[PDB]
Amino acid sequence: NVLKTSTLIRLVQLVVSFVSLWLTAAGFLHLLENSGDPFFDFGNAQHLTYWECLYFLMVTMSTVGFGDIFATTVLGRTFVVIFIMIFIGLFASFIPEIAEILGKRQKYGGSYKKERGKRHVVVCGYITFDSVSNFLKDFLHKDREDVDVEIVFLHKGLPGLELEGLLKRHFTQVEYFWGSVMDANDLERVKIQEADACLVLANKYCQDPDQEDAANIMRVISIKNYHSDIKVIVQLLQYHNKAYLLNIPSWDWKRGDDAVCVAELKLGFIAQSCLAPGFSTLMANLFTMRSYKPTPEMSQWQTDYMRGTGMEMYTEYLSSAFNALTFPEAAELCFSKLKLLLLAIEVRESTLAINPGPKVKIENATQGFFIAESAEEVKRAFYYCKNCHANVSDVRQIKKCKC
Amino acid sequence: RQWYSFLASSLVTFGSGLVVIIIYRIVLWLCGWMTEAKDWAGELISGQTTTGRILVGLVFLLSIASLIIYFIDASTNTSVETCLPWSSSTTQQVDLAFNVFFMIYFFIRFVAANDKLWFWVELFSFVDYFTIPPSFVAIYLDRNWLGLRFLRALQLMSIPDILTYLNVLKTSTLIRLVQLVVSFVSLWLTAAGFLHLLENSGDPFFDFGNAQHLTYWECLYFLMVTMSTVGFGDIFATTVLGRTFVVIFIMIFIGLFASFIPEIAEILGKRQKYGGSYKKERGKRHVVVCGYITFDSVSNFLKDFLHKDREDVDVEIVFLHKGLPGLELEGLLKRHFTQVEYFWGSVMDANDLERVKIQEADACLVLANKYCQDPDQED
Repeated sequence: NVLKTSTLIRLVQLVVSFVSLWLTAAGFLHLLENSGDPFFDFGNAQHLTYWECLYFLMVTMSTVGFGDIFATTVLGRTFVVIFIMIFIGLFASFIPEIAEILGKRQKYGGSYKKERGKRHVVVCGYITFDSVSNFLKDFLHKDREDVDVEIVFLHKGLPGLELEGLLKRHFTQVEYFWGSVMDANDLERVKIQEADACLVLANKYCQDPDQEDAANIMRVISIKNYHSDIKVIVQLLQYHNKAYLLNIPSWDWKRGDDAVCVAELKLGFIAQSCLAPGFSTLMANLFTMRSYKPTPEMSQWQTDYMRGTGMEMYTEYLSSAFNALTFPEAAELCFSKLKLLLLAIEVRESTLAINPGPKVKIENATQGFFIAESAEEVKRAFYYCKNCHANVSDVRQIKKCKC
Repeated sequence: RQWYSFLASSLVTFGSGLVVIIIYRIVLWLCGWMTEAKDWAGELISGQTTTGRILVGLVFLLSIASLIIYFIDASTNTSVETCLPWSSSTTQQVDLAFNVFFMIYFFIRFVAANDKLWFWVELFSFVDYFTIPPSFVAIYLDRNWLGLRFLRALQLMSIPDILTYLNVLKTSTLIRLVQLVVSFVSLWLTAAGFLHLLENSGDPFFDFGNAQHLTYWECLYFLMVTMSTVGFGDIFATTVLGRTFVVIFIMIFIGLFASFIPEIAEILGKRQKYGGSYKKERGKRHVVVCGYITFDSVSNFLKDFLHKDREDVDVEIVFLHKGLPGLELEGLLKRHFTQVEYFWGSVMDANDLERVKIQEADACLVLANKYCQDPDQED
């Protein structure tokens, strides 16, 4: 049972038959030439080694034919003519076979290998050049706040040319595997236990979204069943399909699993834009990486706009200097003293509150939500001291041992 | 027979480091300052550091320089071990300098090795075990075995990545091509050195008395004459080792090539038959056509627009459409080819509007399917 699949069987059959033909034919020619032949009363022999005859049949079977070891018995010559034809005939019958058993190989087989401290996240579902691009252009954006993780796709069937071009264009970061998250063996090839999350993607233009959402749910069931505590993020098409995720035993959004719903957000942005014109873009930029790269030939309005597109959301724990302030005071200090815009806070029992009323106090070690240039720019809110640093003018030194 | 002194140095280098790695692992099985250098070496090898990238480019260029020293040595003629005293001699010690540079680089990787086992049984580690140790034997013994020094040529396999770093090649087709062509010359150059060594040596069964004094250039030619299956029989081999290497070379070339026939067919087949741009011949005017371009829709227009008289005025007629014309339209196009041009493309793309010089065409005509199954969509 050393060989298993039909391809290896055939191969071994073909290769065995080939060496069997070659070894035997060499003995036959060796006999004739070392004998001479009866027409010349065995006087016309060539004293060839069997090794020369084995070599000579390779040199002729390959159609190279150096003409170093030519035959001279009439029986040798006539055997060589038959050998040429019967080899061409046998080989021509096997050309198709060879082409098939060569062609059956998967171009995207194998397993992912975990390079110790290098992290990665898995992607599966509706993987297509467009659906990949709009994700990948953010996930592999030219800055990420200086963090790198590998991105590993698995899908069944081939990527198609445009996606293969995109894959090759990023090949140090990205990997693709033939397979499906419906199979525990593929969840093992892709080391799901050692990936830190899995992202599941869907066809926004599916001709029946109930079926696409049913298919994407199935997966989350497969992934959660294989290893309970994995982080999962799933793209649903319709709103009401979210109900089914809450039924899965090891689904927990407080723990940190999540579902993004296309119909919920797509119309929700449009709706807020009816209440406040243009707001859709304020939102769409504030939650996606953009490159602030001002140049002198830009218009004045384009430069101010871009700097505005450079803004990002971050979150941080506030300094003890914020203890028992009211929210408007914390916001005034963040804006005026730190040059940070503070939107919202985590408050205990967990809940999120945006622009809280003056009736609240900011409690110790609450997490705040900031709009800023970079995560580094926000760290001042964690460090700032009402005794030690409130006197400081230039904010680029607020991190210190005094507290 | 001085040559055994050289190849022994390669063998003991490989075997002693192998045994040390085996001891390490089995001892740790049967029972931190490194970690900075580990990752720092990994960066320099990645070439995401500009230094690491530069040094990789230099490692590659210096590998090409090493082969020139080998071809000059092969240009010296005479037997496979032949020498004169090294004292201020010729140019020799430049490849000692290159060998220690490569051994230093080999230590870097050893540091970055991950699994020492698979690092020690690596193709380029074999290249290093063969070339590095005999270089010292040569200057020490005051003698020169030509040896396996041509193996360094496998570093030509760097070219696809170097041209990716410099971004000289872009599309997947050019990538592949360059990979295939590089692998082909790497195989050809190296195989020639291997055969050259055998035949100029003779072989042990005939106590090295049966040699052929082939140049490396003859061996490089001879492998082309056999790889092409032409086989003139002018430069036939005669060592048993040469003959048996030639038999293996024939089979392994046929096997490699047969695996790549499909690939070659695909990367050949992907070319657009109707690519390119229209070039404006100054005072010659033209008008653009696009939309439902089909043999019939073309014909009934074209038979008026290119009618045998027009009141004596001539302008070129330039179609663009996505996908191929089909045979009957291609026949009509060839039948008028001095007047008419066809381009793969669409007026939905500003780059195609530029290839077709829309700013310098004097009009554009847009054509539609009269028999569309839903005219609202066609309109």
